[PDB]
Amino acid sequence: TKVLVLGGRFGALTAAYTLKRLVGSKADVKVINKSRFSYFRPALPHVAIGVRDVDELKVDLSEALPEKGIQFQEGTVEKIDAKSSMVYYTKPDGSMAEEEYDYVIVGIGAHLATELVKGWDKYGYSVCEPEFATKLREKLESFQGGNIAIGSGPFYQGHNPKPKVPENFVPNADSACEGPVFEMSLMLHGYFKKKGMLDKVHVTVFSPGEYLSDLSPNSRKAVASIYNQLGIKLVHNFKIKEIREHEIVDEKGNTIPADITILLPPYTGNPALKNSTPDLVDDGGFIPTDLNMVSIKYDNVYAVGDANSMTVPKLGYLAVMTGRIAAQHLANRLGVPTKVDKYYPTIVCVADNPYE
Amino acid sequence: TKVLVLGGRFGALTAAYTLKRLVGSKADVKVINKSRFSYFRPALPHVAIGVRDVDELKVDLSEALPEKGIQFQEGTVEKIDAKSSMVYYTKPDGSMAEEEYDYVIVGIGAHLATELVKGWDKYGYSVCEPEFATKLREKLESFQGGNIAIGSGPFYQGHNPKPKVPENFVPNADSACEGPVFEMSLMLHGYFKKKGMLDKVHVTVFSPGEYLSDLSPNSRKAVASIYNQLGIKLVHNFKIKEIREHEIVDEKGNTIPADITILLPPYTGNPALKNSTPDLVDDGGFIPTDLNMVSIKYDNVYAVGDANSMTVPKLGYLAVMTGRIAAQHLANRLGVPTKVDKYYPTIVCVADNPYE
Ligand SMILES: *Cc1cc2c(cc1C)nc1c(=O)[nH]c(=O)nc-1n2C[C@H](O)[C@H](O)[C@H](O)COP(=O)(O)OP(=O)(O)OC[C@H]1O[C@@H](n2cnc3c(N)ncnc32)[C@H](O)[C@@H]1O
Ligand SMILES: *Cc1cc2c(cc1C)nc1c(=O)[nH]c(=O)nc-1n2C[C@H](O)[C@H](O)[C@H](O)COP(=O)(O)OP(=O)(O)OC[C@H]1O[C@@H](n2cnc3c(N)ncnc32)[C@H](O)[C@@H]1O
Repeated sequence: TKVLVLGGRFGALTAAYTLKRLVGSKADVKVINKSRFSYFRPALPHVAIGVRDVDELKVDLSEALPEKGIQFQEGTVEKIDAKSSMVYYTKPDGSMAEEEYDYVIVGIGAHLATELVKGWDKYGYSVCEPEFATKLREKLESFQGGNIAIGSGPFYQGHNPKPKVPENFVPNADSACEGPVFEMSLMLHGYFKKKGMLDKVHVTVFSPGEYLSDLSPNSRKAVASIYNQLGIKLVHNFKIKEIREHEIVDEKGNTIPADITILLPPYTGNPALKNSTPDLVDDGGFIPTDLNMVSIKYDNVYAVGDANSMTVPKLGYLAVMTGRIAAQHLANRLGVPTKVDKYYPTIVCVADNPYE
Repeated sequence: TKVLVLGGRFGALTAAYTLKRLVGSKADVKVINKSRFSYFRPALPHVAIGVRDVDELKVDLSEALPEKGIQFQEGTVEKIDAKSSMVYYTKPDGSMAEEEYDYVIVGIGAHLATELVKGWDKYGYSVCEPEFATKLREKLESFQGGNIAIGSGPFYQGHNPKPKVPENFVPNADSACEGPVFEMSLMLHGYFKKKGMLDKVHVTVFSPGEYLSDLSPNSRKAVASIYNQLGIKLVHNFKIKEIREHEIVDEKGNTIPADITILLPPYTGNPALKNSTPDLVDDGGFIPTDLNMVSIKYDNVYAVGDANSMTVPKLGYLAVMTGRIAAQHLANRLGVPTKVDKYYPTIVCVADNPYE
């Protein structure tokens, strides 16, 4: 039995390791990732005064994986042909390979559509880009004063076909990961407060839809009250279209002053999935599955983490959860009786609570 | 300067210790508590198979306090005369005393109105009573099968006068502490599942109002979906009036089958506060204050924790937060310049998230 695991982070690594440990030699587990190394840092930076806390885990998939009985091949997936059970990918040398599988576990995540933001190239500061968070660190340090805009881009969620899960297990969100925006807004305030710059710095928070939609209206009004107290402005229904040197523009031509723009780019499906068997994916480019992580159309395709339709918000712990379930269910299929954990929707993002 | 601190738990102890450490000899800090000992266990029990995890902190206020420069007097407060700045209390020997204060910090919490529940005496199982949680442990162990009802009583929240705080800082809730209900329902399911009793045991969860009101409607529907998957019934708008041997009755005559009733009693104001200077307290029996924890009517009265109007939900960490703010603000008043922390509403209970 040959099992291909696509990607190299939360969803992929969890599924690979979990699967190999469960079935051992009953299957060949091979991982295909677009890069040799996978990095794991802290979600949000440590904006402290004169104190920079570096902390990253750097995994070499080529050495870390074989060490566990898992083969590794570096390559960029271009599409999956679910009908013939083939994965097409470009190898480092530029050559195009097409390999077949008995089972595939898709963990290549989603896509941060920075390309949908005019001026991102020249003026953007991303919170989700590796060392892009270093460029921000420096700018925030040398900042004399002015306007700061922090927020996220729209979530191009897919809707059809629908995952085969219980009702209300998948929320509809305008933003894929909004919690980090709240936390960062509070941090930026504390940082500038410690520098006696509250009067020189003006923070605006923007949301593609209603801010923190998992909360009740009162809880949302309460968050708005905190912002008001802290001197933070809130702009709802602002779908970013462009970033200029001193302002940001939405889809309707409206503007927000911003000398520094901190953006969580819009989320769209992974291009490789958009270019796969049309009926494997929904209209967003995500793979709808059942509670066992098995595609609703192809019984030998598993989707984990961000790549799966049901993971809303797009959380790393849901990635780990899904990666584990996919591996347990498959193990049972390969003749190794295993308990398959039950999937749960998150209900609410704990970062909504300021005491967190 | 004489500072009386009423009560002996989260709010009181935090304020006393914080105050004494900040002002030292600049003031006499005396604590008056209805008991000599204060116990601190874990919020929710550990219902494991064959594994009972005992873990409690037992504080002897008479020895622990003096050791920190804080005097201690055991007595049950009967009322506070804010006009004359007197605290009336009954001593253990039955005698009545009254001491004048320059400042008072009220940390006597609220009241669990079990008396409002007919049959509580003979058939109730409380989650908030010390060793009452031991009586439940045994019953749940010897349970052969049947119906279990778990939920909370209504919250008799006060509304006027209103705390002097920013808009939306105080939510209106039908339940004072509902999160523990969700967690316990999930635990009970896991416990009976491990005993292969899911078919023999039927759990119903009841709410005085909506069910986790800090969440959006979808998030609430999602929690309802989880219950449906787990075979747990949910009954909204059920304000408990009576407990019989095999069922519970609400205020409208409706019933829920229950051979075991696990209830978080209704919350009402502390009787001693209901019997105090009428204009010190709101219509619920709680003390409305500003963000510094100072009463809106008497500038030398502080309210912390559950006793304060703004603490909704009624959380121990909000008690600690308020206890600390009251102490810092007072210290400044006593000539010891101190930073006064900013109070924040909780926004959402993290227990709403099943992955928590
Ligand atoms: C951006 C962010 C995310 C976040 C967060 C804060 C920020 C700023 N805070 C979080 C938190 O507090 N708690 C939590 O649980 N999650 C939090 N998140 C989200 C987390 O980053 C994501 O949910 C998580 O990373 C999802 O993991 P998944 O494993 O599903 O996906 P991924 O990390 O994007 O990894 C993708 C892997 O696939 C490889 N890849 C991508 N495309 C290809 C192609 N074409 N071919 C081959 N491999 C591919 C990537 O290289 C990567 O290895
Ligand atoms: C019941 C409960 C509470 C709870 C929880 C789960 C359960 C089942 N889980 C929590 C959680 O996960 N996180 C959290 O932060 N809080 C949680 N809670 C709530 C917590 O129990 C309360 O919010 C907290 O106890 C509030 O503390 P506070 O100090 O404000 O009040 P208190 O603990 O009731 O203490 C009252 C003290 O005052 C004395 N007292 C009472 N009446 C008198 C009179 N008349 N005279 C003198 N002293 C009096 C009491 O003896 C006690 O010392």
